[PDB]
Amino acid sequence: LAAALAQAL
Repeated sequence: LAAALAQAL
């Protein structure tokens, strides 16, 4: 999940 969101950065 972290990665899935972190892609924004």
